[PDB]
Amino acid sequence: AWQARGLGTARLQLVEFSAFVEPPDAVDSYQRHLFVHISQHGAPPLESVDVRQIYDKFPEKKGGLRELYDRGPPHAFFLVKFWADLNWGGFYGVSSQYESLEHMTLTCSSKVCSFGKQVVEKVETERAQLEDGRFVYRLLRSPMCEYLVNFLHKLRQLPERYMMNSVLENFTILQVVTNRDTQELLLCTAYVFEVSTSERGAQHHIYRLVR
Ligand SMILES: COc1ncc(NS(C)(=O)=O)cc1/C=C/C1CCC(F)(F)CC1
Repeated sequence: AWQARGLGTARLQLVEFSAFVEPPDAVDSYQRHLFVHISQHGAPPLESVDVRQIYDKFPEKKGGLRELYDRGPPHAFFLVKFWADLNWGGFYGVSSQYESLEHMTLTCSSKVCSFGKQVVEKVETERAQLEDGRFVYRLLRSPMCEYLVNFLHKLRQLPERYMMNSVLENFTILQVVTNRDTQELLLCTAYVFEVSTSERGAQHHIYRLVR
């Protein structure tokens, strides 16, 4: 009844997320490869995962999942399982878009963790743009962190897909979107990763985090 049908809340919905690479010859004939992609441009509730199970994948720390979930609100917390498409230097980019009925200034933080420990963090702020009665937040074509571009190139070298999955078992990303002015948390997404078989493109499965 009040359980989410997609990644978002009544205050802020994810519209699209993609991590991609455009090869150098895309100026001649445009193409882009999506490593991972969520599009939310009716349905039953999303499935749920108990947040305690994924606590180990994420560090106990200030700004960590356990502390954040305790501060709430619980309904803003999601877990995304990605099967990444690693079958493809070029431009490596990330694009995010959100919507709301409120006019807000968002702070979006992406925390990359390896073996639970935070390795890199990217923090951006985006002001709303009023369009057709609703407010849109566009963080498009952001350059991917060089740590992740380097990690992707090493990962694609591995000779077996199961070795890629072994490495990715210890690799997570935590995305926190907060109201810049109030500091209240609007959306928190935990990401876990596997490699898709070489024949299948990227897919995802979204869960509500409950406790
Ligand atoms: C949720 O993902 C992301 N969120 C945010 C960013 N932002 S950032 C730190 O500024 O780069 C990057 C990613 C990259 C995802 C990659 C990870 C490695 C992969 F699994 F092999 C393919 C997908």
